[PDB]
Amino acid sequence: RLVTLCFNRRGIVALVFAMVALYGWYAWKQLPLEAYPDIADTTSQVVTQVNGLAAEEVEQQITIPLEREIMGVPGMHVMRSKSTFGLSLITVVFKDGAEDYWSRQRLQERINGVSLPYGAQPSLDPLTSPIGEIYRYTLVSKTRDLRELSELQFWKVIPRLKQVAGVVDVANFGGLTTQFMLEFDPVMLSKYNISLNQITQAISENNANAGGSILNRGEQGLVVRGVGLIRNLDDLGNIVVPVLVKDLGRVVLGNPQRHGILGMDRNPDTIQGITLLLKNENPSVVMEGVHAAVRDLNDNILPKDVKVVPYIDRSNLVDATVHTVGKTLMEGMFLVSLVLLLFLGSPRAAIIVAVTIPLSLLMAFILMHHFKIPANLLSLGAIDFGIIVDGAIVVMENILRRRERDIMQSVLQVARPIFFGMIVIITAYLPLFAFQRIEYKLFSPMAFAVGFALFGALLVALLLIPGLAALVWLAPRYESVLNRLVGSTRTAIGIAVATLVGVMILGATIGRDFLPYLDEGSIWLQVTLPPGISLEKAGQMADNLRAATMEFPEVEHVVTQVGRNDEGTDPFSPSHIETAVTLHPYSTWTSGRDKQQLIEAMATRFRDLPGTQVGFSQPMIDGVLDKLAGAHSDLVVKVYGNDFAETRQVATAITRLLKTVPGAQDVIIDQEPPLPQVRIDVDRAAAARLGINVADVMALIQTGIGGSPVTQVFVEDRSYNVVARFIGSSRNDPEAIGNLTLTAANGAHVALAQVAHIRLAEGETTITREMNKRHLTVRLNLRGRDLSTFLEEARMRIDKEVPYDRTHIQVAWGGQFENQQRAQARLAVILPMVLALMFVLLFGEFKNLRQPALILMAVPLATLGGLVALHLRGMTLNVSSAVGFIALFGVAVLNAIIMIANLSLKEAVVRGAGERMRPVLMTATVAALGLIPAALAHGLGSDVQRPLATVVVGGLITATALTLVLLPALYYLIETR
Amino acid sequence: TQVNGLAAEEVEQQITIPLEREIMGVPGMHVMRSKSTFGLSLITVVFKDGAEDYWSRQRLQERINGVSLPYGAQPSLDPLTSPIGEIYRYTLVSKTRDLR
Amino acid sequence: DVIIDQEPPLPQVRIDVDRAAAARLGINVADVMALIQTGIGGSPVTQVFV
Amino acid sequence: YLDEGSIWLQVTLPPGISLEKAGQMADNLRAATMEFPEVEHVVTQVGRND
Amino acid sequence: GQFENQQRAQARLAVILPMVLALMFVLLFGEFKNLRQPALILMAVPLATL
Ligand SMILES: [Zn+2]
Ligand SMILES: [Zn+2]
Repeated sequence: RLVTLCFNRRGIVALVFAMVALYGWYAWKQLPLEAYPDIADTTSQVVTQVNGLAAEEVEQQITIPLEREIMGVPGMHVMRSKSTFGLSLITVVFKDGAEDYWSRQRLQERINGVSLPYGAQPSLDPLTSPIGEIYRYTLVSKTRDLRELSELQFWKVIPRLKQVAGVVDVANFGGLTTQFMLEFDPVMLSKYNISLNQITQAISENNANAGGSILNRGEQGLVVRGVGLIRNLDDLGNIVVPVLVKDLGRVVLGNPQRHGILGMDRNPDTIQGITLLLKNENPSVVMEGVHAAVRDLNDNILPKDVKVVPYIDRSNLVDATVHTVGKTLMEGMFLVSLVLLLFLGSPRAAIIVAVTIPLSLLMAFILMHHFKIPANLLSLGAIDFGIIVDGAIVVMENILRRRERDIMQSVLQVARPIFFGMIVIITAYLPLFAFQRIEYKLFSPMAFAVGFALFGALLVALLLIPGLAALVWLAPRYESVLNRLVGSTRTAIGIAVATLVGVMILGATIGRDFLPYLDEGSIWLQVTLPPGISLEKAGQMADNLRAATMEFPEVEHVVTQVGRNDEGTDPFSPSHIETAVTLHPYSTWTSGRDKQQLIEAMATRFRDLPGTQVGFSQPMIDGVLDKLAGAHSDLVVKVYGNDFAETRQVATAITRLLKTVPGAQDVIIDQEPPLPQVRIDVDRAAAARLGINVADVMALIQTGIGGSPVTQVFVEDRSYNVVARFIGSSRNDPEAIGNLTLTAANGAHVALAQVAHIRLAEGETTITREMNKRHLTVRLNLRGRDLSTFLEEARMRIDKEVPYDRTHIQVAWGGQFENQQRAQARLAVILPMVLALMFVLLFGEFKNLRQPALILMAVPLATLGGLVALHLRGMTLNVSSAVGFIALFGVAVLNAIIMIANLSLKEAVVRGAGERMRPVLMTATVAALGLIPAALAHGLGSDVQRPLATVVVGGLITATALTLVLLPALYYLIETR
Repeated sequence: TQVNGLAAEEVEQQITIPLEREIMGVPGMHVMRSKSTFGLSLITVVFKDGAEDYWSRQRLQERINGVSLPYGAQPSLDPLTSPIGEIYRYTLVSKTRDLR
Repeated sequence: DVIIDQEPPLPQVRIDVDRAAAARLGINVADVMALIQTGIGGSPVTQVFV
Repeated sequence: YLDEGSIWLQVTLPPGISLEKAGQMADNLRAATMEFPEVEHVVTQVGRND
Repeated sequence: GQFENQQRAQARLAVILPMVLALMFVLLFGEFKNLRQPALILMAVPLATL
């Protein structure tokens, strides 16, 4: 048909595929690439930051009435709220299909128009993915101290980076926020007869400038203005309170309560920042921009001694992924070309078949460009060109073997079975298109790239290729085993059935997981400290931990983040550390251990550390795990109910129980035990007898101890706060606070201990609520075992060996298990449906109804090697492995089609099978040896497609081993009976 | 942001600059300029090509609100329109009335 | 047509509150500011709805 | 080009001038422009809009 | 200024300008199958330019 008009097009079609190749190049160049695809489903958080409030106060008086509004939001999937000291954090994760800015507008519509009595203004966190951390930088200097570095961060580095297109915000960590401060003794306020209310209502009475509009003199108008704005620390001392504010206790620089403390190698205190890309923006480009920005800072904007340098960069992961995938695919192409050169005699011809490889890819890139399909280098890691090139094989086998005039005839003869074989392959990838969410967002471009390559393969195998112009002992041995296939149908069905039961036994018992760990270039650490710890002590424990990590030759820079960032994104207390461990290049390691083994070594090492429990993650996967269900972990056990102590008890029981089960590895109770509080309970009776308003006491507490800013000072473009605070030991303890004074209606200083009863009681550190219900969480990561097997052995012992209930407290599970199960169900729904469609496709070509049955039931022959590989290699059955089975089944049923199409009763079978031996063995060989180099372990971005490749290769070995023996025997057993 | 009587330097200092600080990270922004002067601060933002209108204005709106606002000034986005979009220019004319 | 765009700086009467003298006579800077705010240029005390 | 049916003018005056004086400047600009037989209307906007 | 558009467009066409004349070359080569001839007919472009 087209192969007729093709020959005289020899010049034209060449230019066609050439310019098309160029358009494919431009397609790739304009095709945004992703090393680590965005895993996390659409979600957003509302951050209400209340200055001084305790955890309980935040939860009850802020978080809950916010929950009442947020609860009925459109597209709501799960709504959780963590309320910690000075912070109310509401994480809302939405359903599948809700876009970002939409749901953002919805939450924004909910959280506005609320009350929030403390002046708390709820706000949505930056719009970014949990994988959004790209440039993590620390600005360093060998002279300048922390405060100067902090100023440089705030007023130089932050805005400059924030200008970068693609960057939503840059989160600030550590450092010192500078404020103008007044340090004075209450004995002095009792000395000069001044109330604590008066001094603050004074210092903040006047800070301002005033426009006086326009004053007319002659024909020239003059703007009337005036300046009362305090420009410095000295201007503060002169506020009237002839007693000066400076004659009153000293006026100096200071900082508010530190929300977080950061450290790096041998550096207990420093400052860093975290660049957040905006949502769906391609990381590498935004990284080019931020690279330009950073170098613009270091070379130009920042002082000579201060230089911003990153401890974490996404472009590095990108480059490592690029190198690994590049080397892999290059090796694949080389092996295909090599084996092609080995089977096919003529080298030039082998090249003619070889040019099918780059062209069909360039065919696909044009489509992926116009369909806006991104290129995930990890999923595109498995292609192997043992599918795409098969179409070029069967014709080349057809032509050449037919020769040793008009080639279009035999090309036409082989045109029908290969085209339907092509459709069979592309329809076999239907279940990949079927599944949704994470696994889709991961594997999607592979299925499209292959399918579009299949269409591009036919374009090469027809409009180009035909228009281009030890086996000796393998032959009779094959005739010998086909000769053994005569009759013996009982022993033959013995073999077939034994193989079926084989994959049954081997398949039924095996590990069932979700994803193969998706290695990154670092390690994230979740550390929990003792309850009620000061920032200083937390920083010291962080120092010791960080120093214990640096002991390892594999680590490079250990960054420890104590508490939470100044932005309010993380609901972390001072009792919590997040440690970023950046490993050296894997080749530089002088210790033999693999990353997992290093993980175990670090774990066992940290077990010898005082007051520290360390869970293990990687930064991005940690983010998406956090967004997934309850916490940062592979799995969680949630204990519901409104009683904190009760849920605490049961959660301790389950916490201790999970440590018994082999699968579970890192087990923590999550929310820290309650911390010591000094509780001031105002007695209104005594307040009535002494004539004291509660507002006075509350103000004394907030401004006296806390130092909530009284006014705001403006200096140049910069601004700071101004705070009047009791000095040092003024409050060291309950007794001192009791002896503090405030005014009265009768004009006499009264100690608050005469009115407000001061006691000591512990209270919850962080209150977590899932869907308007209070609960606690047991965080657990599992390592060294299977997920499904672990929930098999555990999850029973929880419902058996753990006594609970009476009043409320019901348990529950969460983490990646629910995700894996959803994917499993979604796969098993579309799985039988595609079997039926491929059953009609097989019924279309042969139209005997026997061949569809036989060929479609040739699949378990392929399943064998898929299972023996995953068992022998020690791998696990998962999404990637499942995909492996998909592709494997595709090439298996294709090879069955090709074999049977060409298939003296049993002699017809022997000769018929013999004729088709070469292209079957060849296509099998190239398809296996295609994904063989992708089974090479070492690399970054290396393991996604590794199990895919394993299943494909092993499965293909056994599929081909069986199909050249069992298949024609079964054929002979049916068609002759 | 229109605040009457306030001088130029104070308009830049206490109004324009913080508003700019909260605006800057705005999604898909091309160039932001600001002119600060007696009576008001005008912050103009042009967006990278291919940006929807109500989208952009929703972003700007999502930024400017919830800020300092010393003098009671209330930042508000100018009417959605185009430089070529003033289609009618009229005058009120009467012999028998006055400007009030 | 070539100009400097933004015009040269205008004359202004600058009222700078002296902190020391404000301490000596006991005056809040707020009093003075609001004096040149409400008193001189003027600020609306309230709104009348007819 | 791409001319419309009109001519627009960007005018800068002495710095910090009174709005009344600038009003008079506008008046002289209009009066001087109207001397052209080709112009039907000359509209001056001094200051800004509301 | 306005040149921001100019330098954007001047390069813009310059990217796709040879691209279409290379595509036109493909077409002309398609029907005639000659090499010299579509080159000669492609030489008609500067003739009109004058
Ligand atoms: Zn985080
Ligand atoms: Zn910010």
